[PDB]
Amino acid sequence: TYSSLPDDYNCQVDLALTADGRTIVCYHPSVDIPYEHTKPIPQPDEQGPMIEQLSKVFYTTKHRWYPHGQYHNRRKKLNPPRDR
Amino acid sequence: QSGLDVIRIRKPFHTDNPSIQGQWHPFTNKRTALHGLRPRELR
Amino acid sequence: IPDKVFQPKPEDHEKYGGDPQNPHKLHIVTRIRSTKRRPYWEKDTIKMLGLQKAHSPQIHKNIPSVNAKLKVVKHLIRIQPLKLPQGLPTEETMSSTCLKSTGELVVQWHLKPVE
Amino acid sequence: SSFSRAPQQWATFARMWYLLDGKMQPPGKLAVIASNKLQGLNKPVYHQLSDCGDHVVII
Amino acid sequence: TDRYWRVQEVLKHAQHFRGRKNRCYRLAVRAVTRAFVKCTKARRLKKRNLRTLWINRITAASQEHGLKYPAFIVNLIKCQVELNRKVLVDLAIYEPKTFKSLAALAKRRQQEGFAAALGDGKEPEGIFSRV
Amino acid sequence: WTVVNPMGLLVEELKKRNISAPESRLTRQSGSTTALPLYFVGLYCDRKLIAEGPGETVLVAEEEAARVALRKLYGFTENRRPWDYSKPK
Amino acid sequence: YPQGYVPKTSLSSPPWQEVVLPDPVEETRHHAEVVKRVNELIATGQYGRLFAVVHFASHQWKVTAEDLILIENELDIKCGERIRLEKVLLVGADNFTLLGKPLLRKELVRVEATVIEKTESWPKINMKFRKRKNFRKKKIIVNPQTILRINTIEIAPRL
RNA sequence: GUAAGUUUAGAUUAUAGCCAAAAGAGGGAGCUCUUCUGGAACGGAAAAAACCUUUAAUAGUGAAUAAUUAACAACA
Repeated sequence: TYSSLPDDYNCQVDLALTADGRTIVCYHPSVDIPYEHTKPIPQPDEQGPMIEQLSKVFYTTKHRWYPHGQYHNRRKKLNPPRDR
Repeated sequence: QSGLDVIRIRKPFHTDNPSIQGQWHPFTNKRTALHGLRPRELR
Repeated sequence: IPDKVFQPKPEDHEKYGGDPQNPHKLHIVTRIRSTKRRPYWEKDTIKMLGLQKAHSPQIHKNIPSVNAKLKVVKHLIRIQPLKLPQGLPTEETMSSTCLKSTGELVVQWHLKPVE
Repeated sequence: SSFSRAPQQWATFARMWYLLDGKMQPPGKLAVIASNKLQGLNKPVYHQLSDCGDHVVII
Repeated sequence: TDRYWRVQEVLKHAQHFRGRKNRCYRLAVRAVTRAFVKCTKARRLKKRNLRTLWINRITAASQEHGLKYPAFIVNLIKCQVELNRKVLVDLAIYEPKTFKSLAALAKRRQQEGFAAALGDGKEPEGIFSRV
Repeated sequence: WTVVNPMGLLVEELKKRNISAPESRLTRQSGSTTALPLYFVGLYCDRKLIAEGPGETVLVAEEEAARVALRKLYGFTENRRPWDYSKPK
Repeated sequence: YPQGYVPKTSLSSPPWQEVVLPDPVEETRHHAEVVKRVNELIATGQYGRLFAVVHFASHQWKVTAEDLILIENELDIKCGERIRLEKVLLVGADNFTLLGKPLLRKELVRVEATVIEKTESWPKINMKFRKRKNFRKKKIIVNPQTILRINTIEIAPRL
């Protein structure tokens, strides 16, 4: 119980001091879930209403789905920047 | 100077390997239970 | 304020770790407040002492003339006694000097962790 | 680790459902916790524009 | 004879404006200056927001492991750890295993720190509290 | 490299190595009945988890988990040692 | 009931819970034992991608192989010339990490990077707020810049 | 401690403040006067020209601080 935090969720944290004493060594191997502690995969195999249905599915507001005018539509940047 | 354009750079850091130990997700650090029982399950 | 404040007592000596004999020679003073909105006499004294920039160390002599000047600006400065644990630096060691936050000026800087 | 990009994004940005019992509990203290969970402030990568709020159930 | 180009200088910055402002030099010039000044003021305030964002993310990551942000920072300071807040956010996001090790290290120092504070210094300094 | 049918390919490698086919299990579950369900499926070989993947459906998670295993099989872990361009030799 | 005994109640006990640390002698053995296992791990080279935190200028940069770092100033170093970073406080592996106190020994860690480009920053508009501002009271900056590419990170089992 | 000063010659500019806070005087509330001191954030007191923290201004995805609305029924 040298580790000050529970080691059962993410990884086994082992804290150590090097011989010189000016360094701290941490060993963190991951922990896998026990087979017993998991379930097996399940073996058995209109305009107005449209906005309301869209709002209900995604828990969003109806105002989001209404269109916008030509002015803002043209302003949208056609080339979002993505590197790698 | 290089041929690269001189304009505002959004981020001063570029890496192709952002994560080494894995990207955090909510299920990380969450403990399981025997049989993987879901909450409130009578069984 | 009574004049006893500037007349030290044995209890005060122990609290601040100052020996009643061999009085300290040099003062360390830093400006901790702005002179804006302060009367002209306060402004003039600060400029004379050279504490134009705040948080800037200034070394002053612990002499009656300087002590009177420091007293006028006492509220805007922090006073610490400079200490020479290794004594005055030499010409050769003048380049190795370093002033610690404790108020001690070492004449040799070795760049080694005290730890 | 080593997960595919799109599944990795889905898992991190997923929203969770939480259950709260209010029996003999001060609503304000629950509200403070509920606000934290609802707004998504419980996540390490919380961002104002990420819409990372979580479902909260109070009984 | 360059008055047209002087207007173009104002207009080129005002091409993206909306309304009569984009086509009136009297209004276009005022808008261009106002736009530039707004950016200048935000530059100083922009840095402060970034630190606030980093601190907020750290607290959530620390709270995810059950550690308060102030407690985590103080214990790291006691350990002479000088990692900046921006790097701390990256470690939690990209090194969750390391962050837990950091979380365990801070908690262990906190336990040692509490013991040291209760001890009053009479007890020998702990292994993790040794400098 | 384009790999289709990752589950079949994963099984094919395992039989070649004389390893038992992993038993798929639902490690984690969230929002099952909602329109945005999240399923974690872990491949358990000899009751030991070899790879886990997230998916919107159990099938997707199993497919993603298979892909993760294939990378592990061929030593393509996200944490694998980077290639080195510095060597002058 | 012993003298000075207080029955446990809401206010008799503190909200915080006392903890007991392990005995120092065995604790050092665990500390030494863990180091020996890690020393073997370093010797066996059982690690892949590594991340190292390096402090340069007034900034701390978490670094990995092939990373690109930009410094907002000139460096006086020719492009394509490898340089060694001397300020590293932390280096991490897949299953272990090392922490400096406050810095790692130069022997343990050597980090080298190459200079890519010398450039100046994009123009930055400075205009102070004032009554009757006028249009000519504006300044540009284009602060110098430099580009660095991480090349290699070297470690040895010198614990 | 510090670096200006005295004299001679030429020459203008300026010759109307504002508000706070002190010290007085008429007065007995508050008013009415006179005198001394201080001020013109990019922070804070809510919005606050005049109060508090604040030596200038340069880029930076650094760091330590300052001031910074908040306080924890009565019986002998």
